[PDB]
Amino acid sequence: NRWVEKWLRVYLKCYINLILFYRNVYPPQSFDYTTYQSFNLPQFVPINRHPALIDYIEELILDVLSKLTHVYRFSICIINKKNDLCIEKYVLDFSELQHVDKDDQIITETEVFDEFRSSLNSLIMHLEKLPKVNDDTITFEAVINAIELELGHKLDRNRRVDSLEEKAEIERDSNWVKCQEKIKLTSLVGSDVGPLIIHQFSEKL
Amino acid sequence: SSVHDSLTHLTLEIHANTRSDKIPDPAIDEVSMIIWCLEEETFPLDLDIAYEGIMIVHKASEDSTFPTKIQHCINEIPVMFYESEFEMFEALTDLVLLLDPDILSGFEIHNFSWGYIIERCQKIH
Amino acid sequence: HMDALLTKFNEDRSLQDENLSQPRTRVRIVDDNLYNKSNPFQLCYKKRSQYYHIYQYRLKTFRERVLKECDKRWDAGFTLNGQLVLKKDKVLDIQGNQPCWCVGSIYCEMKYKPNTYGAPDLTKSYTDKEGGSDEIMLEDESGRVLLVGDFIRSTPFITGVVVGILGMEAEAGTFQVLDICYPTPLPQNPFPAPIATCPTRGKIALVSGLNLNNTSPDRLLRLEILREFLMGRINNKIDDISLIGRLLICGNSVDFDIKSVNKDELMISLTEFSKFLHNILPSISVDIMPGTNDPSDKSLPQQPFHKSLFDKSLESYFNGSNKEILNLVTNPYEFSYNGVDVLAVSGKNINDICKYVIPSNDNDIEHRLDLMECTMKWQNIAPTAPDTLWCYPYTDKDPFVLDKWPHVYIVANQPYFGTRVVEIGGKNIKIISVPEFSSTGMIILLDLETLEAETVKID
Amino acid sequence: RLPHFSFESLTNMWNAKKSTTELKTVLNYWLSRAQINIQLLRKQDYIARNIEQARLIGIDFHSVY
Repeated sequence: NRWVEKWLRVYLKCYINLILFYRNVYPPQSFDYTTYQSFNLPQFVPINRHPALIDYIEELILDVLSKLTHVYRFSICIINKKNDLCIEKYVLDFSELQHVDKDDQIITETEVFDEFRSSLNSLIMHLEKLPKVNDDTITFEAVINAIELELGHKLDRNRRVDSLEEKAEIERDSNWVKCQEKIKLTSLVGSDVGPLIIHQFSEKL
Repeated sequence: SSVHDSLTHLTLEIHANTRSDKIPDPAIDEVSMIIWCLEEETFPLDLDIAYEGIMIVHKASEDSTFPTKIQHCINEIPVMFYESEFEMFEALTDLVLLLDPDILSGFEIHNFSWGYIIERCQKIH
Repeated sequence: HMDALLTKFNEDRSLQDENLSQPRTRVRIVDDNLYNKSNPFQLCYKKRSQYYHIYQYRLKTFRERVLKECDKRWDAGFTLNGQLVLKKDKVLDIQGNQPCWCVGSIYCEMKYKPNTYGAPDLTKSYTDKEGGSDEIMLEDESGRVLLVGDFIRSTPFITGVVVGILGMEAEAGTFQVLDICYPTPLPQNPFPAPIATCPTRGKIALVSGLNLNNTSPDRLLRLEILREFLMGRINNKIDDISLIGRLLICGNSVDFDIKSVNKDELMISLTEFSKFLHNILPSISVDIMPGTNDPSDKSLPQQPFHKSLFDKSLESYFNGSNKEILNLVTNPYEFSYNGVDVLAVSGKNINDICKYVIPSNDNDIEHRLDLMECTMKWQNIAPTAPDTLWCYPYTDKDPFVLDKWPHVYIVANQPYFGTRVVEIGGKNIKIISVPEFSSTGMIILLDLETLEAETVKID
Repeated sequence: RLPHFSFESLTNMWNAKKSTTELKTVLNYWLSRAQINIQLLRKQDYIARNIEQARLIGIDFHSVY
């Protein structure tokens, strides 16, 4: 639809930037708890303003929402400066979406915001319950485990491009690269609202 | 300075009590209050000089408190109380005989200036 | 901990001996103010360069107003060894060595300590040194005179203050300050006591404005978590509900800054205000007023914005109930409890004088408490942009700081709490300075049993 | 930056018994124009291009401008 990927955009904004806050990849004094970054947030999510960085975050979310049926699992990968090895892999899902069906029913704004507030607060809970040692020297990168995609060849085949929407689309397929393809895994309570099944977990190392 | 180099300068500007439908015409309209400004260290003496002064024209009806407003609220100079507009012009020329007006400063120097009162006194006075 | 043991100890209140499907309704509130008067401060329905004509209107209105009192309510000319105190305001005959009543208005120093197309800082060089000097000039629109003495700094008659000054003349330029004058009292609106079957009437001036940026949760905290339940569920066992009356915010409904806000973040904080007000509206009825940083005309007579502060759940209540459970009222309002008239001010009217535009008249809660005492006494032009309307600003009926006097004035958004009472020859007036909510709240009960106020620390 | 007043508005603030403030502003405003004229020709036209040209060249001041 139209309203449902707005909710997905806000949910991923909360999810991504909250992972960024609790990993201390950016200084906590730049963060402040808020409800408005371009939209209505379900919870007070600590967001640093930093318009290059929030441009990057809404950029990445508009990249992931651009495909919207290849993705069965959005995720966030955590990489140290020290090694490229994954520190955490926070799981998210785009399974059984309303948008692929394009069903008009049902809106349930308070109910979907309720289940989103639940999944956010679970993310808070299992992000304080792991400890804080080596609180600096952590970075951020995305990963998508998706069921059926390849779009990166659309830069090629001598295409002639004329519209800004497909300029954006070529930027979407340009920004994404397939990588080459466990130690611990922890449970997270996902949102279980009807049209938006987001079965979200966490991985450790 | 220790020696006067050159050219002490004082300006002259006016007020227009014009007809409020049109631009001011000095062939028609008068000036009641005259403002000259010399303020620098080029003039040595500094007794009444390097020091601004303003003088009035009024119809000798002091009951509308125009002199007493200026002297108490504003503390620039003891304001000279002149009447009989040609005599105020004469006392302005007496003042520029008193001072040293080498550069005759101003602005719009034919129109809103010395030249305003020169052709005003040529045609009216 | 032993905090839980205190709950274990206090088993005496099993259920407070309330039925708890019985609501014990507390207040028989009268609210005579709501229906059978026009509000002067309110807009014109037909209405729904300005300032210049208003300033002379204030000056002339006060000039006939205090013209009735220079000898009727002040000094007999038989005193002062027959020095003439006759009603000459112009400085032409003030130079006569007998001191007259100099009926004039002080405009000595009012400009801004904090701040460039108009080159302000270069002009502000003249502001800092001259404004810092506390010397007082009196203007009846006919001429300035110097003022020295003890009441130069102790009595804060900063601006728009028509006074008659008494001092041994001793120079045309200057006086000392022995006496000032005032407007006449518009008369005693009768304070009642409902002596037969006394209600133990409600006592409330609680909220100074729930200043609510989206940018901070700490201002969101101490609303909806300690409040909305002190009115009804958080209990002083049980007398707090008996004292509390009908909810009174004053200004500051949502904090925001105008150059950083857009559509949806305005509705986020306004719908959370709707959550708060529809949460508390079954418990306590409310009276709401915008006017400093919540959406307004940014004037003292300011049109209060209906239908925007509320979600659809709460929107239909003002349609359903006309003015009883909630009505939109202006920055000043005369809340009258059968003649207990009380005045509100959102605070900006005195906070701009207290911090923003003050270089002088300074000898900081006990200083700023008396600025709105002064603004009560002279009923005068406090702010810098008053009445600020394109059509019908003031039609010679409705001064923004009015002429009919209240029993309590409410002003808001101070650093500390301040609550004194002063008696004047007209009436008695209690001073109310309710602090801004991020400055520790200090939230207040008001009036109406023995005319007594009670603050409580919400932090 | 100096505010500029129209001559009709200046005529309105002259010639009659209105308040002290409008007499104050027309007086201080034409004095402010006079003082910035003095500072302005003190900064650019007198020293920088004309008077040392007179002390270098020898001819008097009028024919230089």
